[PDB]
Amino acid sequence: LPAHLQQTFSPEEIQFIVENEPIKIFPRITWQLITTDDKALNNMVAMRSTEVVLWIALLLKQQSKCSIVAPQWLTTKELDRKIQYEKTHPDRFSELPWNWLVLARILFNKAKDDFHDPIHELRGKIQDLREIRQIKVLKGLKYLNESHLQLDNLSLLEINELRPFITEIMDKLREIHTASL
Amino acid sequence: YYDIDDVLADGTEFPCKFQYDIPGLGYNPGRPITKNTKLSLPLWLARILAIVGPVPFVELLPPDMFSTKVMNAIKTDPVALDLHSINSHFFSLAIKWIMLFSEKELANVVSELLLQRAQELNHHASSTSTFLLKLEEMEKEIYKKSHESYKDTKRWMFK
Amino acid sequence: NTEIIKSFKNFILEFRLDSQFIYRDQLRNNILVKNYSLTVNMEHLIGYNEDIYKKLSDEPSDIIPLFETAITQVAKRISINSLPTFQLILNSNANQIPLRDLDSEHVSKIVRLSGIIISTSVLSSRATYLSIMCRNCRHTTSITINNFNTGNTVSLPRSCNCGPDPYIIIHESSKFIDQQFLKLQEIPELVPVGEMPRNLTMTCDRYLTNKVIPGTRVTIVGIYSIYNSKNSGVAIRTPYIKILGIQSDVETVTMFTEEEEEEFLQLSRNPKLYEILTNSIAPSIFGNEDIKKAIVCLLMGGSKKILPDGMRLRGDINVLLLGDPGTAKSQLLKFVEKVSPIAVYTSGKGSSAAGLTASVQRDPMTREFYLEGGAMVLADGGVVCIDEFDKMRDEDRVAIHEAMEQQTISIAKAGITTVLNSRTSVLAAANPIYGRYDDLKSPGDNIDFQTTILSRFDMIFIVKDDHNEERDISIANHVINIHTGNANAMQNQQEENGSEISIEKMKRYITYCRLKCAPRLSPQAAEKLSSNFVTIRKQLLINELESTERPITIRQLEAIIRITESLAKLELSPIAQERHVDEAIRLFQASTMDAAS
Amino acid sequence: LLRHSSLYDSFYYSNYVNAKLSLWNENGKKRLHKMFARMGIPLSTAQETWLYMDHSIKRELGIIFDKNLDRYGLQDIIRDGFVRTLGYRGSISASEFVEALTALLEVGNSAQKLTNLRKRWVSNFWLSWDALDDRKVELLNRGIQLAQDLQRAIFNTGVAILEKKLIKHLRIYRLCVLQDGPDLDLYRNPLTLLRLGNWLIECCAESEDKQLLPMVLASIDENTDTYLVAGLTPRYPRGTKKPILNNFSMAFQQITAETDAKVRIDNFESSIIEIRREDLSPFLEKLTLSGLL
Amino acid sequence: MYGDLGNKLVLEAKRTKQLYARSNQDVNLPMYHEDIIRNILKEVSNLRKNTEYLKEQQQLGMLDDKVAKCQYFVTLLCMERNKRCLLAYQRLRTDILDSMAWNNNGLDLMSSITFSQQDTNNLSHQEQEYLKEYCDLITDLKSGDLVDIDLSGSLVPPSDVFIDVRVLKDAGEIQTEYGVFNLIKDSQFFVRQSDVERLIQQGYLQKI
Amino acid sequence: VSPQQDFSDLMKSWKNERCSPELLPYPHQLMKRLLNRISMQSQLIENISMGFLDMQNESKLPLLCMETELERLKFVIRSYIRCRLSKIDKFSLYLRQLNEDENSLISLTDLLSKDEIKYHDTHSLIWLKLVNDSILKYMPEELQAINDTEGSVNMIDEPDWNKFVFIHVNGPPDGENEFGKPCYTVTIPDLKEEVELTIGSIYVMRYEVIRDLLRDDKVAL
Ligand SMILES: Nc1ncnc2c1ncn2[C@@H]1O[C@H](COP(=O)(O)OP(=O)(O)OP(=O)(O)O)[C@@H](O)[C@H]1O
Repeated sequence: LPAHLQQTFSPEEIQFIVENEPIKIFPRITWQLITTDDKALNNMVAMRSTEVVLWIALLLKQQSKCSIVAPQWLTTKELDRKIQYEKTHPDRFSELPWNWLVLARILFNKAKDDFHDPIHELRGKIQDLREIRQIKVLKGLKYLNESHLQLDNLSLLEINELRPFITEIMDKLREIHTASL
Repeated sequence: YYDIDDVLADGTEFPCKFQYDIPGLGYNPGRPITKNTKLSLPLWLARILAIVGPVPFVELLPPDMFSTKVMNAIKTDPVALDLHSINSHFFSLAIKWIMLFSEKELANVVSELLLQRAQELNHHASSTSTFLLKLEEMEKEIYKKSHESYKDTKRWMFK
Repeated sequence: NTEIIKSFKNFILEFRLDSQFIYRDQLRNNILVKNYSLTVNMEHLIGYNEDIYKKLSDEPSDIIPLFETAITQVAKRISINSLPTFQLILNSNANQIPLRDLDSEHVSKIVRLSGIIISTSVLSSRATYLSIMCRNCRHTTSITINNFNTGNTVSLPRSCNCGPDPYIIIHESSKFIDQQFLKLQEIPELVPVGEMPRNLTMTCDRYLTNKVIPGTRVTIVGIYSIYNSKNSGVAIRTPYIKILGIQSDVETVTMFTEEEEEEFLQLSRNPKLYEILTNSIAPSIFGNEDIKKAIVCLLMGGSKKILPDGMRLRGDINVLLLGDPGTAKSQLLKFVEKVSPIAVYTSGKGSSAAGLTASVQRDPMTREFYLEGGAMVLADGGVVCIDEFDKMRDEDRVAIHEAMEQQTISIAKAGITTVLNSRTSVLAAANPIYGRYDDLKSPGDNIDFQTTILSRFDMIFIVKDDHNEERDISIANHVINIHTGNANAMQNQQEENGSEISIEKMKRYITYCRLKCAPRLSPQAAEKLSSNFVTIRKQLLINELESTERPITIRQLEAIIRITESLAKLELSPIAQERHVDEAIRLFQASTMDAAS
Repeated sequence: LLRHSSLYDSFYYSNYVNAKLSLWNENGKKRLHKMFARMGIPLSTAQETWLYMDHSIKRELGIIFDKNLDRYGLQDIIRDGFVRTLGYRGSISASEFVEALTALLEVGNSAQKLTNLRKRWVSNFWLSWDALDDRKVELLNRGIQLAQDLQRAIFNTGVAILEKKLIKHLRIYRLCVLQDGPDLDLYRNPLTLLRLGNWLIECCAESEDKQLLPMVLASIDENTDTYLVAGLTPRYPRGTKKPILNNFSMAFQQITAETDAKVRIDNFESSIIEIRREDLSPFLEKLTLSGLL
Repeated sequence: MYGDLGNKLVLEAKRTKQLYARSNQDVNLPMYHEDIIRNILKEVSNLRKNTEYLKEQQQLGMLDDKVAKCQYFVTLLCMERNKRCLLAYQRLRTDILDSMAWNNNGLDLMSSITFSQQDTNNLSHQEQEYLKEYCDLITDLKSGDLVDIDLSGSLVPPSDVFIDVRVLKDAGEIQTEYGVFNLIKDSQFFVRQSDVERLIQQGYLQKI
Repeated sequence: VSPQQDFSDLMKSWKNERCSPELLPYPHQLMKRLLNRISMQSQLIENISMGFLDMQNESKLPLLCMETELERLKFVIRSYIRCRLSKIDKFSLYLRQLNEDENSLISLTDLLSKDEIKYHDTHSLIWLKLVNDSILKYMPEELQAINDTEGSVNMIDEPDWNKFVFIHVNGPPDGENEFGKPCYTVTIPDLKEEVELTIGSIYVMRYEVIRDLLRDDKVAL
């Protein structure tokens, strides 16, 4: 019986559904994992990719006997092609990794000393995308028709933030359209 | 719904009058009220007393200052307007009006209003003499729970 | 320069402390709500480079415009035309040389001051974007005038046979900025030998104007540039201050944060406010419990009813003291001046009582009259303080009768006759006919003739001079504690930090709790005061059979209903109670029998 | 505390450096106004003339402090030093940084009152250990502003007791009993007292070719005459050839064994003990004869 | 004009929500308005005796007039307009103490409902049979699940295993289970996450 | 029936509830397949830690990952059964009216488990014993049963049945039943044109235009 945050999600558990998706690591060390969703191995060979779930790997970096590899789109030489397909298209945003904003925040707290130059370069190439997305959403909701919108590439964070007002601000106008007759 | 907000919004008024003569007076002697007499009516009885007859007892006298004097004022510029000093609740009073009367004319004119008024309240939500806050009076439930959404979402996103 | 500019668009979009990224995250947050302004906070700027500061702090005007253009371009970028130019607000805290550096090195250098603004002026207009036409060939240009050396930065040129000055100022495509010419006065405590103070002049911009009312301490940062007006001997000029940021103290129009009332709501839940303020108001006053309760209800006030007909009820109180010298009737009054939001201290002589309300004069431009001064036009909401209600024999009585009980003056002089509003609250402390023998004779002769001034006031204390040989030694113990040793600076930091309230928190506090809750007394409590009053007039008329005359009338009875409304503003309850109202008459019944003695 | 504060303020504890030379109150404001007064110091951009404009002015100090080599011989100023930065937010060195930690350990808040006093210092200790990471910033400056007034506060009675002339050279040590001046309450905690002696060992840091013995002070604030008395160490004027440690703790075992009428060693450091008022006067009488150096 | 005091009742009912739900999670429920609800109980008392006079004359006097018919409606319609308010204030009263039936639904000294709102322990102790009922009806629901899943809080998701925790305002020896932690004054802890949830909601360990 | 498959379905069948206007059938069958599992793996790590106690008259990894995992899965069902209680409380007068007279739906085992209908009938009883003796002493003889006859119809239902919810379309691509041009989607409003979904585009809709397509989990929330 919370009665506090019931219609929506707090931002302390939208990260909880994305931490249970796997990425690739660089192992170091040599049964050990009977977690019922485990994929335990034997003596593990280094210099080899393996799709491991993220939350144990964050715990594995606390004891510091492994190293993460960045995903394939995490360089500044790669997001530059994203910022031109949108500047020519005020229609929508094209190509998104769908969980990007909650991914980088975990990947900067305690995952800063891993990749070659994330600091002073990547956060410039992120916060621009945090607003160019939301500049587009301000043009979007002014175009509100009846019971029909078109969102294509929206993050889990922004969909948790447009949510708690856009429901009842059109539900309240659903009365005067329907109950007129 | 145990109606925590709207029965007080149904505690408001209407000026209206009669078609017959009844000795039921609680408003003071001379118990038969003479007909065609203007009487202030609360919402709860008068919503159904204009229903029970064929020809009902009461006469619906429209408070047409809610129908001509402000309908052009809300047509002009919905960025700063009295939604408030004329109705402490504009909304459900507009709802329960349009059920009994069913006029499709002003059914359009608030459908333009609410998206335009909310067009402030989204993009105004990023972070005084006797009555004069009242421009921001009938918006309190509307946006304040959305204000706590943007507040805490920064606080996880930062340290 | 362009190179310099390249060194600011590349700096105010990636400056940050550790992962907060702040200056993009407020510029966006200031383009949604229309303000178009920055707060650079120059001491926080220094993290780039001391050189780029030093190209600023040694040379002016050029730096402000280059910075403004860079910010406008970044603002333009954070969008995709209706785009205005911005304005800057700088602030630092080095130290305030008060009014002493005048010409030596502080010409066109950044400076920080402190003063009290006294005199506002009406608004005006200067232009910032123009469109200019020629007579001969219908040429069309556009010239922007941003920053200043006042006018005559650059003039209209001659280029487009062709006659000179061929150009005109149309009014169809233009923008405008407003100036102020408000006048700064020195804070009157820090130039002490024997001299009168001086004054300067200052102008400003629209998005930081109308932020001051006269009667406040302000701190102010700006430039010391020089204009020259030809309406005195050597070719001289005049000084003035172009100002940048009034990052002053509070206003002393109710917008503020939420944590300011969080502790206030956490304090008001504790029901110990009324007994703790009597200690915590005046930390250097030996007791005086009955008077101390009256000052906190004077500062808060009641309400104002504009009930559905023409008339109204004067919802406020006005206390009055009188008593022997040496019994704190005077030194208490400087104490209420700092704690008030607005307070005026004209406490002497009445000061030519016609000049207390309003004054006119011949004005040098256009040889005209209008209305300029007054001691009551500036004191609305707050409280005035005066003294010596005996030896103002000329016209003090005729100047406060209309000023009180309706607060609606109108000047009948040579120009206007307008009923300007007033919501004032008066306070005074006088002397009887040398104190002692007045209280050892027939108990009249306090004000020598008139009772009509006494019936306009309601609450009257009368102190006296006993000879209690026990508590006085504690008073003689009390004064040597404060006067030297200064242990009350260390005692009222080791009893205050969990229990008492400091002197500056109340100035934060009273302006919030007045301007929010509109209270009303309890409707079933009306049986109490009506049953109370009918014996008080009987207690009155039991005395007049003794050949005794004078003063009690009905105006004090509608003052007690404001007194019980006062503590309801303190507790911020919208309804009153009976534990509420019985303590209020407990204060007044200790000043009902004063008419008997 | 220079890069935090105002090169002005040296105005107080440059007379400490002249207490490190010869003087504290008499002639200093007559003396100091040439060397540390290259201007009557301008307060126009002064917050960045000890931050930024000192690029030219403290480099002039870089060429003053070799022509102030001879000017008074005052060479307890040149030191190699060490510094840290942050990337932004201004530099902070490690000399002033230990000064903030000592002062912040102080403030930041029969015989039954001691429990509510013994539990205070442990609690305000805890709001300093957390101050070593960037997870807190905005209370590190609180110790900075509480640094440069408590030193003004501790001086405000040190100049009083020095002109009281109540330092009595008996035979070997010098006895000073601060009975009651003003502002007595800041001496319950012992960490201010060693600093007070650290200023008081330097007023007697003139030549003093004979009698190089430190002092013993005395103060009281509360009931039953607690009297947290303490001793100091003598100091060399940087010329240890003879590493003098202490002579008092040897004698402290004696008087805690002989009289045995309200003497205590309950406080932790052996250099600080407690004593009763009617026993502190015969305390020294067993000390003036027992020569244990 | 007739049900006027109910509008006054529901207006001060609104302030009970805005005090609690806007500020924080501590309830501090104001008061039950027995003085106020006795007035509407007084007015409904006269109103029910008003109709039984006209319930008596309807066979003897006007003989059930259509004019007299709607006279029963105005006496009817005032009842539910009153009956709407006098339970709406009753529900919003009792639907906020369920917080206390959930945040402190049994962690330590559960049956101690004391040192809490004793001045309004004529309000709530007179409704404690409901409170006790909820209490007992939540105890078996802690055991009606055939496997023991905790229901006493822990609503925030976990983050990791190791959390720096301080302590103050507490003394004595607690935590007889899961290893005794020897809780003494102003002591740092640096422990596993899963043992502190029954003390943070207790409010003995202070800061994360 | 792999345990990874037996968990990802649970997470999908938890998030969908958390913005639902009305109740869904409580899938008790899959819960009992894992109600044994949460007891077993606690018992597995119960004794296997004790063997590590008796080896000390090395490894710290394989204990820590087991301990945090199953309680994290225990956290999900901790919220999942409280929101049932947070929904069944208000809806009580409606669902008994669905359960009093015989109709198309019964409060079945796959609708509600044992303890909450033990909760519901008891709590609705003690609710009725608060309004009765403390308030409804002066209740006249037309206001006995708390349910709406006419006038103000709010003692009946939660007819919020066109509240809008964001939808994610996750149709399994097997063509199979292909109708549309990009993929097989359908819609039908009550009044408007039948413009519809395509593959995975996020939309907003009312509830009974989508209540049919959620019995078959081809489209998520
Ligand atoms: N009740 C009191 N408690 C503490 N101090 C008092 C009190 N009454 C007077 N004093 C002290 O008297 C000192 C000087 O007062 P001052 O000379 O202004 O008195 P005064 O104006 O003659 O008295 P009065 O206002 O009655 O004429 C002040 O420093 C004040 O502390």
